[PDB]
Amino acid sequence: MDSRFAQLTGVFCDDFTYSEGSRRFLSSYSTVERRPGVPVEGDCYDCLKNKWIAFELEGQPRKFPKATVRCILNNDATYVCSEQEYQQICKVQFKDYLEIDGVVKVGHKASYDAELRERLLELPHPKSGPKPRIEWVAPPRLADISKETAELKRQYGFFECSKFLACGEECGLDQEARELILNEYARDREFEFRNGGWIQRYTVASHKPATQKILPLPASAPLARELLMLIARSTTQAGKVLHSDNTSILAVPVMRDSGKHSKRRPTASTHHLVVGLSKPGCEHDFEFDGYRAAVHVMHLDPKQSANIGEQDFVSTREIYKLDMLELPPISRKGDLDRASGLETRWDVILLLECLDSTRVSQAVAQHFNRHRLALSVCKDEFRKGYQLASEIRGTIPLSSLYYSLCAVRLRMTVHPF
Amino acid sequence: MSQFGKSFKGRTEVTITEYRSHTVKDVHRSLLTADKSLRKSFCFRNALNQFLDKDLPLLPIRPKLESRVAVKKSKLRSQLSFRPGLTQEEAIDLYNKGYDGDSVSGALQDRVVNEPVAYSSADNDKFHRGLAALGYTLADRAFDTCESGFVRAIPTTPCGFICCGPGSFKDSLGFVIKIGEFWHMYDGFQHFVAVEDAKFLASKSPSFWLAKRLAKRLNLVPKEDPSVAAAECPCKKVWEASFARAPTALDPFGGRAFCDQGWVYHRDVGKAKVTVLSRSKWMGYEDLPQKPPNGTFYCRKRKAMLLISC
Amino acid sequence: MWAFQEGVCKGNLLSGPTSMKAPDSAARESIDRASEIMTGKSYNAVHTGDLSKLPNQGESPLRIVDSDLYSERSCCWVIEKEGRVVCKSTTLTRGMTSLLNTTKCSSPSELICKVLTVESLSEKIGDTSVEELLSHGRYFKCALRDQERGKPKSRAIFLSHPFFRLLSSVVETHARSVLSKVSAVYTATASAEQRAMMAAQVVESRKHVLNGDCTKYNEAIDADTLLKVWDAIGMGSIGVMLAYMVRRKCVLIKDTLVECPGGMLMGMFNATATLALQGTTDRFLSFSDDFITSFNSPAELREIEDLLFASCHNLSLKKSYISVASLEINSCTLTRDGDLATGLGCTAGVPFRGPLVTLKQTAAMLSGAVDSGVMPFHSAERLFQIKQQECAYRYNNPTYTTRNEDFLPTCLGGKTVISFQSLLTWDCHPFWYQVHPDGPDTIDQKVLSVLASKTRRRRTRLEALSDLDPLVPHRLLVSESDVSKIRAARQAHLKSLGLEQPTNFNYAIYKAVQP
RNA sequence: AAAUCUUUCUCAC
RNA sequence: GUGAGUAAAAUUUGG
Ligand SMILES: [Mg+2]
Ligand SMILES: [Mg+2]
Ligand SMILES: [Zn+2]
Ligand SMILES: [Zn+2]
Ligand SMILES: [Zn+2]
Repeated sequence: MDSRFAQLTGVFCDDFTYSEGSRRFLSSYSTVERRPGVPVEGDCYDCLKNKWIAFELEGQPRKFPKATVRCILNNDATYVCSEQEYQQICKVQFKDYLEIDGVVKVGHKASYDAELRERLLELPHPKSGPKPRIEWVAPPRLADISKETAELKRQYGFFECSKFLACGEECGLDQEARELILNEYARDREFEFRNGGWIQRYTVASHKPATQKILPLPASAPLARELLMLIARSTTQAGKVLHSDNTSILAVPVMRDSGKHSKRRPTASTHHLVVGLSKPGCEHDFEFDGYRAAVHVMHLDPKQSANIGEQDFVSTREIYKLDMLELPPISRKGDLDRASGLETRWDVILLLECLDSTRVSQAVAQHFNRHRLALSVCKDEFRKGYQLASEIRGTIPLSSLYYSLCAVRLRMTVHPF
Repeated sequence: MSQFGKSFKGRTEVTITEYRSHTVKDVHRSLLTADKSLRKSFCFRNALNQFLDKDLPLLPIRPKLESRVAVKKSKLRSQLSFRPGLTQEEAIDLYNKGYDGDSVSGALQDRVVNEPVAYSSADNDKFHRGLAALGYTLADRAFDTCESGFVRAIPTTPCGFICCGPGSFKDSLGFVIKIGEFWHMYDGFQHFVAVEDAKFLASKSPSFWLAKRLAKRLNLVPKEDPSVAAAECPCKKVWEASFARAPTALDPFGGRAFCDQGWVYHRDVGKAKVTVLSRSKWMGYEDLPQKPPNGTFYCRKRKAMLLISC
Repeated sequence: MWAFQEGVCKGNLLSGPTSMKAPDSAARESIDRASEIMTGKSYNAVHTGDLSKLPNQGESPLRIVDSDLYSERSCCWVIEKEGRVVCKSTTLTRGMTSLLNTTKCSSPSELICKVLTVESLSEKIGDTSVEELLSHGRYFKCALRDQERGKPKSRAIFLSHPFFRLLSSVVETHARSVLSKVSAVYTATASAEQRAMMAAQVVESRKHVLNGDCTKYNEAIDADTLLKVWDAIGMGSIGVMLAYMVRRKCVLIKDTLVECPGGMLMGMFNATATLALQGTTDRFLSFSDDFITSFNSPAELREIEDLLFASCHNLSLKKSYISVASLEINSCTLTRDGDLATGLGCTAGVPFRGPLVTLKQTAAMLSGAVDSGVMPFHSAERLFQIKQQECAYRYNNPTYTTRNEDFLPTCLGGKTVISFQSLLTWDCHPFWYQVHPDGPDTIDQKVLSVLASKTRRRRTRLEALSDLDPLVPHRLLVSESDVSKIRAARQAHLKSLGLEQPTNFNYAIYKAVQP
C-alpha cells in the first residue's frame, strides 16, 4: 500500500465492466471505489475473478500476500502479470509512459561510492608511456622478401625428401601390397596389437621440440583430395589400415605404457600417428617380400586432424582459379624455373596450406593484401609483419610459411604491382 | 527432493526465461567435432531415417519463384528487407493447430535484414536472396510509406535510403549542395546550378521544385538566368553515395542536413484497441454483447476472447 | 595462390588455426604485457583527451535485458570451500542461477536494485554481501580462442563472473547507446559493408586515407580510462564498482591466481574503449581497435597521431598503412568512390562438417558472393555442382546413409544433383528446402544440437518447459507446480489432435504457402 | 615415437 | 549406457 501507485492504478481501469456495467476493477486508493469492511491486500480488486492486483516497479517487490496478483512494470516499457487478461489490460491502458517515483537510475550514487573511489585512488595507477616516432615510407620491395626467404632458408635448411608431403602421389603399389606394407611397418616399430588394431606406446618424452626444416615440393599432388578424405576418416576410425582408390593410410593411437592395465581405447584427447606411403628413394624406405615403399609419419592431435581432414581442396582450387593470373613454373625449392619448373607444384603448395593446422599462410596473405593496397607504411615495422617464424613451430608450418613468402616473391617478380 | 528445488535452491519462484535457459537444445555451433559426433552410434543415420519416415511427409509444398526483371550491374549498395511478424490471432491459431510454440513465438517480432547487393533495375526493386544477378524480385509492396519515415525523427521501418535511415537517395528525393560559390540542386533526373547576384536566385530553371525550396531556404527571389553554369559537379557521385541519417526532425524548410551546407528534400512533403487474448472460450466469463463498453468477452462470430479498451 | 589473385584476397578459403595447446602461456604473456604497459615503458595507458562533449545518461532508467544474461557460453563461478577460492567453469545460465540463489533474488534486475541500495558493504544480500560480491567477481579463468584466421599463435580469452557480466552488460548497453547518439555511423542496424560504405563517403573529401589498427588494444585500456568514460556518460556507482573489480582482477592460470592490474582482458568493454577515442574527436571512424581517418597534409597526420596517442589508441606500426585509392575497414575493402574492390576479398570456404549442413553453408556463401558481385552466377553454379560432387565423395557411405531414394542428394545415397538456381528458386523436392539458406535447419544441425544439449556442462534433469504459448511472457515467474500444470495441459491438447511431438515451423515456407 | 609440459581422470549402478 | 566427483570432460572457447 504505497501512494506512488495511486495514479498508476487510477488509469489502469478506466471503465472496465464485469457483469453488465459495474466496474470490474475497484481501486483501493479511492474511497468511492474501495470496498468497505474488508482489508486491503492489493492495489485493485477484480470482481469477476475476485482477485487482487498489485503494481510494483522492476525488481522492487511490495509487502503483499502471495495470493495477490503482482503486476510488475519493467523499465523498458513492458509490463507483467500472472493473468494474461490483466497483462493485456495494463499494456493497452498504459500506452502513456508515466514515470513513477522510486525507479533506480543508472547514474544512481550508492552509499559506498566514496569508499570505493578512495580504495581505487589508493590502488596503483599506470604511468604515461613514451610518444612514438613514426616514419612513413614506401612499402617493402622485392629485395626485402628475398632477404626474408634467404634468412629462413639459411636458418632452417631443407629436408632431403618431402616427407609426408610426398604422400600426395601414388606409391606404385596395389591395395593388397599397400595394406601388407603398412601392417608390416607397424609390426616392425614394435607397435602393440590389440583388438585387431595397432597402438603406439610411449613411456618417456625428451620434452624438446622436434627438428624442423623445409620440405621440398614434389612434382604434383593428384591425390590431395583422397589424402584429405583418408586423414579425416582415419583419426575417427583409428587402429586399422584405411584404403582409398589409389592410396591407403594407417592411423595408430598413441597412448602411455603404464603396465598390465595401461589403456585399451583412445580418448577424445588421444593423439594419432598417421602413416602414409610414397615412392621409394629416401631414408624412409621400407622393404618386405619384394615390395618397397617410402613410409612417412605425421603426429597429429585430434583438433589438428579434424582441421586438416575437413578442408575442401577441389573447391578451393576452383575458387582460386576463378580470378587468378598465370602461375609461373617453380622448382623444388620454390624458385622460379622457366626452363625445368612445373606449374603443378602450385597444387602441392595448396596441399601444404591444407596440411598446416597453424595456417600461417593466412597471416602472410593478410599482410600481402595490406602490402598491395598500401601506399605508405611505417618504417622498419611493416616489414617485420612478414617475420612469423617465432609465431610457429614445426616442419609443416615452417614449410608453409616459407612457401607463402616464396609465393609473394614470385608474384612480385612475375606480375609487379 | 525435486529437481526444481535442487536447481533453484532457496527460491520457490523463477522467471520463465531462466527456467527455459536451463533446457535449451536448439542451438547449433560449427565445430571441428561434427564428423565424429555424427558418426558416433550412427546418430545421423537414425535421424535421417526418422526424418524420411516420420517428418518428411509433413512439409508443405510451396511454390517456386517465377517473377524476375531485367537487371544490370551497378554500384554496391545496401538492401533492407522487412519481414513482418505474425499477428496475435495468427500466432494463437498456429499454436492451437499444434505447431511448435517456440518457433511461432520467435517469429512474432518484425525482422529487418541487411544485404549488400551490386545489381539494380530500372524500377529499383528488391531481389531474393542470391538471385539479384538473375533479377528475381520480392513482389511485395508493404505500403512503402517513406513519407512517414522522412518526417519522423526515428522512422519505424528503414527502407535502406537516406529518407528513412543510412543509405543513398531515392527517386522522389533531391538534394541541394553548395559547391564553392554555387548551389547544385539534383533530383536524380535533372541537375541545375543556382547563384545569387544581389538578392535573387539566378538559375536556368527557377520553376524547379528544388530551386523553389533553395530560394525559400535562402530567402531570395527566383530569377531566370541561363548564364549561370558550373565547371563540373559530383552530383551523380553524392546521389549514389550513402550518408548517415540524423535522428532529428525536418527543418521548417523541410530539409534535413546530410552534409556540409547540404540538405535533402522530399517532393511529396511540403476508438478501441480491440485485442484477441486467445482462440478459446474461458469458463466463467461474460458473453460478447452488442455494445461492450470496456470489458473482455467471448465472440461467437470468431471463437476468441476479445478485450475492448476505451 | 592467394598471392596471384588479380584483385584483393585475404586468403580466407581455408579454416582458421587450431590446436590443443594449453591457454596458460598466452594468458601469461598478455598479463606480462599489461604489467609492462603499466610501468610506462612500452605503450601509453594514461588517457589525456577531454570527454566533456559526451552526453550524460545518469538520469536514464536502469534497465537490464535478461536474455543476454543467460547463455550456453562458458563462465566462471567462485565458491569458498573452507577459506580458499575455487573457480569452476560452468555455463553462463548456471552461473547466473547460482548467483541468484546465493543472493535470493528472483531476477537480475532485482539483484542490481538490491545491490545499489545497501547502507554499507558489510550488509547482507541473501547469503552474501556487496564486499564479498566484489571480491568474488574479480576472478577470471583463461581459455584459448582458436580458429582466428591470420593468427598462427592463438590468443587467450577470459571467462568472468556472473556479477561482472551483469555490470558489464549494463554499462556496455549504455555505452552503445551513447555511441549511437554521438555519430550516426554507429546505428544498431548497420552491416560491415554498410559501415564501410558510409566511411568511404565520409573520407572521400581528403586525399590520403589512414587505415589503422591498435596494437595490444586490450592491455592498453586501463581501469582509469574506463572509469573516466563511465563518469563522462554518467554511470554512477556501477562504473565505480566495475573499475574497482577490473583494477583488482585476478586470472586463474592453470592452478595459480595471477594479478593483472592493467588492461580490460580481451574485449570485456568494446563500446567504452571506442568512446575513449570517439569522445575526444570527431575525425575518426573507429570500431573496437580498427579505425580509419583522412588527411591532406603532414600536419594533419601529426594531429591524427597526437589524438590517437592522447586517446590511448596506440597505433600499430605493423599493420597500419596509408592509401589513396583503397579504403579498408571491418575487413571490407572499397574504392574511394564507394564501390567494392574486385577480387575474392573476405570470401571464406565451407569445410566439410556434415552432408547437408555443408551444402547449406555453401549455398549461403555463394548467394552472398553473387549478390555482391564477387563472382558471376554461372561460376557460382559450377562451384555448387563441384561442392555437391565433393560431398558425395565424402558422405556417400553406409556409415551416413542406408537409403537410395531418387530425390535424395548423391551424398545421401540418391541420384539428384540439384542446380544452384533451382535450389534458390525453390524448384526442388521439399527435402531440399533445408539446404536453402533461408530454409529450416538440416537434419545434421538438429542432431548436433540435441547431442550438445546432453553434454556434462549443460545436461540437466529438469523437466523441459518447451513449446510455450506465444502470449505468455518469457519473463513471468513460475513454480514447479506451474511448470507441471502447463506441461500437462500442452501434452493433453496435443493428444487431442493426434500428435506426440510439435510440428517444426518455418516462417519462410509458411508465408510462401499462404494463399 | 612426434607439429614434444601434450599424447590425460576417479567412483557407483 | 546411466549417473556422480575433481579449478576440465570436448556446444570445448569469452566479449
Ligand atoms: Mg590491433
Ligand atoms: Mg583489428
Ligand atoms: Zn622420406
Ligand atoms: Zn525511404
Ligand atoms: Zn552538380
